[PDB]
Amino acid sequence: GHRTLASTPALWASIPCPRSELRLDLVLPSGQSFRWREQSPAHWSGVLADQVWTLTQTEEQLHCTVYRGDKSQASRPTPDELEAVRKYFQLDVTLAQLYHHWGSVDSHFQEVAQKFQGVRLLRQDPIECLFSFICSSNNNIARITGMVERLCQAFGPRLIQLDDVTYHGFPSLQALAGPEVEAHLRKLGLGYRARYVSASARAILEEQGGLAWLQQLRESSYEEAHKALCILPGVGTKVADCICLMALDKPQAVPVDVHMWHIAQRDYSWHPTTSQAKGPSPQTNKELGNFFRSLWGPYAGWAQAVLFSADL
Repeated sequence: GHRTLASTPALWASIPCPRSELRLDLVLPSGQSFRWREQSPAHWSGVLADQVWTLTQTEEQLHCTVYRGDKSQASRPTPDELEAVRKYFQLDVTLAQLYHHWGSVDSHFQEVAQKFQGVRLLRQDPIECLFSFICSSNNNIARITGMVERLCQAFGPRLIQLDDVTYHGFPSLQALAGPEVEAHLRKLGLGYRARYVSASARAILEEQGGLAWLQQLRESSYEEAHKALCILPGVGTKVADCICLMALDKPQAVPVDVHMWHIAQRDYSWHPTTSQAKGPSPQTNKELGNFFRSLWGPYAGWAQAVLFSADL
């Protein structure tokens, strides 16, 4: 079954990481990745790179364990595996520097940060992020979490079973580009966005030269990446910004939806001054995003994530 640090200590290895730099409970269930669950108190299990991990923390350390299945002997994560975890959590960025900057320009942020410490922005795989945000509206974390689980159960490789939980890899393009994908996703309860999952997979595979197209957007400017993503069925401005932020290494991206508007009004008394519109629209949404980029700086999307963790 699922491991705990206490039950099987020799299968865990550690990364130095103060709780000031990372709070798993404030990050993993906060609406960035949908692949994690707290199966044991303070222990988060999920898929990171088509492998199952469990993570837990002590005061100065992130402890990690990886499940290898029947082909390999059980052993602690290797140094390269642990680096993969560090990259996922972007641990080379000093969060304290960012928090100090954001609090210096934003008193509301500084207030919220006192309770919501160690909220980091994950660095997600581009396929996984794209298709997670295509497959469901992101109106409720519980809904999207369920839809993503169904998608991976449907078209993702079976990795391992732990207790009553069967973990799947994220689906491949080829899997998602099949005939019958839409219909089978609608049969599982995904509804009209099932069509976008299929069509976007086929678009990337057939028309854009495959996975490399999407991977190249990590190196491309925010402007090029956003525009490129918007060509895909099911991706408009907000999803494209989500992907840019969360998987294409554009920390400046600030996705704008009704949730962000609510925070802007509730916590900032913000009103648009460019647009004629009083409410969400393409022009006013752009304005809002540029507002927070201008306020918070080049890591504005990371600052947004702190406020989203606090709002849950």
